[PDB]
Amino acid sequence: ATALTNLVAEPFAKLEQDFGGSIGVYAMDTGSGATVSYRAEERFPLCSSFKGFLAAAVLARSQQQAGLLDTPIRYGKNALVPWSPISEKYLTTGMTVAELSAAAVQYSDNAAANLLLKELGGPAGLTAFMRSIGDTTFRLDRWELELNSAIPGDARDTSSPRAVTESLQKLTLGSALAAPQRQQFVDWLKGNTTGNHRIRAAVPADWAVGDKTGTCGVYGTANDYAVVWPTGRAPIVLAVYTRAPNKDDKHSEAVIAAAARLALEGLG
Ligand SMILES: [Cl-]
Repeated sequence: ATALTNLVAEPFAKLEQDFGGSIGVYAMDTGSGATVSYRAEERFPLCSSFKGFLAAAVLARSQQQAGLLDTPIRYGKNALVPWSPISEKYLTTGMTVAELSAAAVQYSDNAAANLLLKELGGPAGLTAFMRSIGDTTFRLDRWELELNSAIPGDARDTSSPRAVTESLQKLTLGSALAAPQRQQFVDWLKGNTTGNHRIRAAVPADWAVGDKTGTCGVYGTANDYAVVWPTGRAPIVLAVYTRAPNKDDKHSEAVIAAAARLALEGLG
């Protein structure tokens, strides 16, 4: 007999009542194949969380373009937008593709992400990479900062928790990328600095976690996805996304962490 998904769902529903919005969750245990799924196929805005997949797409390109990662991109002030703490620091010099990738992943640097999008042929180039690995859900249409608008009903710049988790599994654990590139993505995710109050807050400190966060700043819309390696066990991949119906609904990192905890604990 299969899981009683209504019982697995109940505490997510309770969480979203106090939150005042919708929570989307997908978690997969790569050892047992067990899953937890709650609104897992609903669309939620990506916000900054596209930057993880961006770095993977850049790593894919590097497989066919030797020394791409160590190539400096030297930019003018038009590259710059707010929430770009690393790229602003190197305006007078430039940054390598690898430095930009690390910055986008680990500091959620906006301008760095736009610079790397340009390398891939824009938002459509990243979406095309995601289609190449069998993600039919992911769509990035716009650039920083417009992609954060998170307007209710807009499908642009969204994915689902399930598609996010599936794609993350393929890229970090599966062989979608070559081994050095796969390990480079995992290392960038593991060094994220912005996720300490989200999925990481739900995971014992001694277990390795790599993650990427998103915070649109409107419509209670924020997220995190991660790979989690419990010591001596098969890794877990999971995604937690929120949204809410009013522009001024607050996002909550506490809700994200609680949803992560519920998801991780529900896995068979
Ligand atoms: Cl310029």
